[PDB]
Amino acid sequence: GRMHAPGKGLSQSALPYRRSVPTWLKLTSDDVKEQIYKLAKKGLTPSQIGVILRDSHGVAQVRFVTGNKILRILKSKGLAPDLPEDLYHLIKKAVAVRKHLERNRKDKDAKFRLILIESRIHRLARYYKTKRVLPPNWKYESSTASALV
Amino acid sequence: GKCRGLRTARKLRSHRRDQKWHDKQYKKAHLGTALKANPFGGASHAKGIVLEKVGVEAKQPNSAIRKCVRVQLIKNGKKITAFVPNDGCLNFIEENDEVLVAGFGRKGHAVGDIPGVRFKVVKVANVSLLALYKGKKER
Amino acid sequence: VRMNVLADALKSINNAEKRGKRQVLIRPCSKVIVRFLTVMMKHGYIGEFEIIDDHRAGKIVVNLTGRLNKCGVISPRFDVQLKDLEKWQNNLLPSRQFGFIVLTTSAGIMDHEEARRKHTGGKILGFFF
RNA sequence: CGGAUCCGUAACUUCGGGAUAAGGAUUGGCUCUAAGGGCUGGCAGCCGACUUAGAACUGGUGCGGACCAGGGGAAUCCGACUGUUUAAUUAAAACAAAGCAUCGCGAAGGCCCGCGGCGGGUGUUGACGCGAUGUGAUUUCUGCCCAGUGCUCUGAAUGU
RNA sequence: CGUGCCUACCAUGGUGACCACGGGUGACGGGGAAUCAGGGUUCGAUUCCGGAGAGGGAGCCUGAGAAACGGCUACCACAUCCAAGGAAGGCAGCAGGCGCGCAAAUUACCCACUCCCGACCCGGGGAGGUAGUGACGAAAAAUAACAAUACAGGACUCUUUCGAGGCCCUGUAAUUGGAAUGAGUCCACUUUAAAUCCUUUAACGAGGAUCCAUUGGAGGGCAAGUCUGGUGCCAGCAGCCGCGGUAAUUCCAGCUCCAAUAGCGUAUAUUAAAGUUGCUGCAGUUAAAAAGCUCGUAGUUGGAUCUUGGGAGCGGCCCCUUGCCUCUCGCCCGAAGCGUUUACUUUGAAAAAAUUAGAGUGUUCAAAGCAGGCCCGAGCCGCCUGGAUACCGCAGCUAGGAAUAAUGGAAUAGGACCGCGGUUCUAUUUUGUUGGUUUUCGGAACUGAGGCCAUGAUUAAGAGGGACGGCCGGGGGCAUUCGUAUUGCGCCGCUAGAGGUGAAAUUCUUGGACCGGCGCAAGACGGACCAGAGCGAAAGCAUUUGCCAAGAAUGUUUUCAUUAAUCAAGAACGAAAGUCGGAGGUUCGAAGACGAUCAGAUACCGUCGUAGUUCCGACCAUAAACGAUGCCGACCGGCGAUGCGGCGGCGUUAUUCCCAUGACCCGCCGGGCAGCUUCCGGGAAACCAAAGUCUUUGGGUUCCGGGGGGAGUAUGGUUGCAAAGCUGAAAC
RNA sequence: GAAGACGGUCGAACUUGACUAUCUAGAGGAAGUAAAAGUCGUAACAAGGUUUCCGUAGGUGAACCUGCGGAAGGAUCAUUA
RNA sequence: UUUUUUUUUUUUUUUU
Ligand SMILES: [Mg+2]
Ligand SMILES: [Mg+2]
Ligand SMILES: [Mg+2]
Ligand SMILES: [Mg+2]
Ligand SMILES: [Mg+2]
Ligand SMILES: [Mg+2]
Ligand SMILES: [Mg+2]
Ligand SMILES: [Mg+2]
Ligand SMILES: [Mg+2]
Ligand SMILES: [Mg+2]
Ligand SMILES: [Mg+2]
Ligand SMILES: [Mg+2]
Ligand SMILES: [Mg+2]
Ligand SMILES: [Mg+2]
Ligand SMILES: [Mg+2]
Ligand SMILES: [Mg+2]
Ligand SMILES: [Mg+2]
Ligand SMILES: [Mg+2]
Ligand SMILES: [Mg+2]
Ligand SMILES: [Mg+2]
Ligand SMILES: [Mg+2]
Ligand SMILES: [Mg+2]
Ligand SMILES: [Mg+2]
Ligand SMILES: [Mg+2]
Ligand SMILES: [Mg+2]
Ligand SMILES: [Mg+2]
Ligand SMILES: [Mg+2]
Ligand SMILES: [Mg+2]
Ligand SMILES: [Mg+2]
Ligand SMILES: [Mg+2]
Ligand SMILES: [Mg+2]
Ligand SMILES: [Mg+2]
Ligand SMILES: [Mg+2]
Ligand SMILES: [Mg+2]
Ligand SMILES: [Mg+2]
Ligand SMILES: [Mg+2]
Ligand SMILES: [Mg+2]
Ligand SMILES: [Mg+2]
Ligand SMILES: [Mg+2]
Ligand SMILES: [Mg+2]
Ligand SMILES: [Mg+2]
Ligand SMILES: [Mg+2]
Ligand SMILES: [Mg+2]
Ligand SMILES: [Mg+2]
Repeated sequence: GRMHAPGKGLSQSALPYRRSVPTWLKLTSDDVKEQIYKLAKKGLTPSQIGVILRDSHGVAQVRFVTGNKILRILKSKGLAPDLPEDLYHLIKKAVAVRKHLERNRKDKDAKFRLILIESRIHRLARYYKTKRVLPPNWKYESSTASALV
Repeated sequence: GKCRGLRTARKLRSHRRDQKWHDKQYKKAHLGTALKANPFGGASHAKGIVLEKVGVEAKQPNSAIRKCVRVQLIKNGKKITAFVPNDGCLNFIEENDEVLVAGFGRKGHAVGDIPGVRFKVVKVANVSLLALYKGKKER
Repeated sequence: VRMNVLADALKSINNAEKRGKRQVLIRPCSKVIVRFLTVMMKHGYIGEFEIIDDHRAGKIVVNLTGRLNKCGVISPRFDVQLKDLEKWQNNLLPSRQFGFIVLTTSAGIMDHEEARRKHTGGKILGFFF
């Protein structure tokens, strides 16, 4: 069951039971980490980088081939986003919906969806302030949104 | 759809304490207007003085004229029509007598055949109508 | 959403017993559920069972005898001090000949009959008969 | 009553007021105390403003000491208010007034002046304008009559 | 004495939706009482603990101890005696009186018991104890029986018995005894301070005028009258149903019965019955009840996962995980580090009696009480034994148990443990003794350098969030375009009717209506395609086209790693109508006008026509806002569909000629709107795959209803320009 | 070492004012209940003779009528090429 | 197309 929808469908992914990479792809941890640094310098989302290594380089779930999660691989040499992606995409769409209400200041549906999006933002912000990845006095009104697009 | 967690005793007590008021017996037991609105002051009996002798109608499936006494109360000061029970006893009641009165079956309601009289005469001049009825003493 | 998965297991057991089917699937797994079915098995009300070991959370498949009238969970997991069992006895067990209560003692998931001898008491998981 | 300080301020309401509402206390002289600053030196030394708060003493209860200077409340009618008027009897409830309506007119026009000319005025203007009236803030309302009396539109429609 | 207890200075704090602050109480608080499955609910004025006050309220001396009141001072309110000059008063101590009421005892006797005070064996005590009143309540308990003889109203063992009755029940206003024994009448003991009462004993004391049981009731509930006489919807009875109007099973009387019994009726508060206040343990489609929908904090609930099989020994201990350390202190223990930390249990103390449970005990029984019981012919100048135990919510203390449920640690290493360097600081022993100088050393700290750890991050919820990418949809907004039709106007031809009805009339009509033909203008509206189809949180959304952001589902070996669900307060949308500005005004049309119909129409019918219907701005927040079904999650039958993705299928068909998406056909998966069937199971039923998984009752959570009316009314508060909305009672 | 006095503090009371609570008089108005027996109609239950009902406005002796948008608790679970 | 109203209470129950 989704949150802000009656739609309770199932569109998921399912990892297999089998652990680390089967036979082919003679590609050790060092080469994988060098690939992921060269991609993160080009600055893609880790969600995107998983898809790139899945489709091009034939890399499975990277937890198996490296032993370590990809954002931990990212942070341990410090190519960090410094604003995490799961908040970043919500702020990125909230900026656009604010702008859309401004040039169409009658769109009640977009107004309601803006309220839902800001609610999701406050939920994830309380989560990140609990798990201490963010400064505790972090706020979000308008200007932080317009800056950190 | 109740609430059943271990830490919900406050919600249960507050909701039950709110929903207890809608019962009629509880609200007239512990709301002040039932006590300070009726006569008798919440007591069993009261004394009074005969003001006049009143005959009143009965209901429609059973038609008669019931015999009652209007009473100034000693205690409160409210006027009351009170029903006088038996065959005689209207002759046994005279004008301006000390009369002890009580209720009938429940104080919020009258008897079925009687429209608006809620009260029953027990004694007149400290002598019961029972004794006045089956040959006992006198007025 | 998903809370007190013992109830989710035992309502599936109850529906399968009322329908009359042979074996049930239960998608969560707890040590609570495993020791609960261990007590039920050792007292003989169910048959042999088997735990499909998913890497995430397994699935229990239980062969059914057909004796189970009713199994269930008391919801908030009440504490029970000893010399307060007899309330729950008269309130839950259908008779004084059968029926069982699953206490949670400090020395394991025990039974109503083992608990009065071991002299422990503790929290109620559920009941079955 | 009246200044000031310190308290406290209702009903009603367009929520801005009412309101210095109503009602109290204090106020002198003389001794102090505390606070409120500037300029200099590698936190310290020199130099100054007139204000506020508090304390004691004390005068024959006396203290805005003269001068200066709001009686107040409860209600009703009318007018929204400020404004203006019968100089030499009226100051208003009258007058205007914003607001609300109504009507004429697209410039060879409206409404006017002029003895006269396409002479003036509105017009160095153009319907969110000009011209002519009615009513008079807001709030809520604007009923019923085209018979009379006006006004207007129509057709050589057909009598005069 | 400690303290904002008070002064001065300084800081600006403290509490609250986990109910602060403020009102009410016909509220003194507990130990307790009533009420019986269990859980509770209602009282606790009152004999024990503690607090407060002596008419209100203020002050104070003495004294170890008081804001004392049977001590004092003044005021206020009462009130006594006054020679009018002044005095004394404080019963909510004991009796007693007035008033008040529905509501309550004798101006008694005694310090003999209990204890208390003083100088003290002796005084004093309305504290107390005894008597009198006492149907508050309780215990035990005759009220005339009892066995008889006889008559049988006749049942029974059974014999043709028309009865043997070695049994019987009962009426005997029948007799006879025991003349049983008691209540009263009184001697004498005892009892007691003095009596009284009880027990004991003497003398009286019963044959239906006895020495006399009433209270209610007799239609159903509800045991017991279709007995009799009066009474005539009158009287009256009846807690409700109901009876009574000429035959009353119900009124009034009599007779016979019924129930409890020295206690029955009544009124009222209150408990169970009431699973009609529901935590165990209620309802919410239709009876009362799911808010219009959604977000949202406080509250409440929150997936899984981290210590195991064994061994020894019979018939509880150690480990292969099972308490770590330090051996400083007196191989091991004593001792000590000694806890991440509670919730939960089992201990153990701890506490106050009386009450309740309950042990013992013949108070003649019992309610009670805590006593008593033996031998001894007085002689034993005596013995034995008890005055138990339990229960004592919650909170606090103590030690075992680690499952359940939260919390702890190491991720920018500022880890864990062992052993060094170097800096820097001091403590007491010993150099016979005092002191000084320098150490070893003991402890803290600081600093640097390493080696060492299997060196450190549970996996990815048919939980969730987000990225992704191919489509999807009357989803939303802005702009654009199109289409008839309506209405009006302009002309053109023809011609007397045209509208409009149940039938007509109001109205337009030779000043040419309606009708046809062309054209223009304005505004509203998007038919047919349109369905038990889609989408939206709902209210809602239908001409083409573009732009703008947004979303579901599906696919995913993508990412994050518990971020989750429901939510008081708070918040965004929210049809029609309505209100305030601005623009225009096709059709319809409240109000209003007429014409007809009817007894009357102000109603339905028709003609005209106002506001509104349209758009742009703001407000109002309501509806049969309906599936009359809160939300999330799981399980429990089938079948054919249909919409949208995804997958499989040398079936068919369109390109040009592979190739793909196109169009059908076949089938599968996901979730959506639905439907047929059924004994899934339910419910009062209609009916429902949820309204099921419910007396076998407990997945989480919000809002709610408690007979109908009064009534969503009054009255307060609050929002609104107004209409009104929100909250919301009682008398009766 | 008495009477008395300045000043301080405690504070009895009395007056005045405010706030709050409880009743409580009131011309008249408007409502409900009794209540069955009166006058005027006949809105509702059957297509109640105009289907009913819900909101929101306007009017009318009276119940009521109409406007606009909904529902079926409707009198339709269906209308084909 | 019509088409409205019409006192008030009188009504109790079995054995096999
Ligand atoms: Mg939600
Ligand atoms: Mg009654
Ligand atoms: Mg004034
Ligand atoms: Mg002036
Ligand atoms: Mg006036
Ligand atoms: Mg003026
Ligand atoms: Mg002038
Ligand atoms: Mg003048
Ligand atoms: Mg001109
Ligand atoms: Mg005006
Ligand atoms: Mg006019
Ligand atoms: Mg004319
Ligand atoms: Mg101070
Ligand atoms: Mg009191
Ligand atoms: Mg009980
Ligand atoms: Mg109990
Ligand atoms: Mg006491
Ligand atoms: Mg005292
Ligand atoms: Mg005393
Ligand atoms: Mg006294
Ligand atoms: Mg009687
Ligand atoms: Mg009788
Ligand atoms: Mg009977
Ligand atoms: Mg009675
Ligand atoms: Mg119920
Ligand atoms: Mg209904
Ligand atoms: Mg209902
Ligand atoms: Mg929360
Ligand atoms: Mg868990
Ligand atoms: Mg034409
Ligand atoms: Mg609208
Ligand atoms: Mg209006
Ligand atoms: Mg206006
Ligand atoms: Mg205007
Ligand atoms: Mg019209
Ligand atoms: Mg509503
Ligand atoms: Mg809900
Ligand atoms: Mg709802
Ligand atoms: Mg398909
Ligand atoms: Mg395609
Ligand atoms: Mg009708
Ligand atoms: Mg009708
Ligand atoms: Mg209606
Ligand atoms: Mg009539």
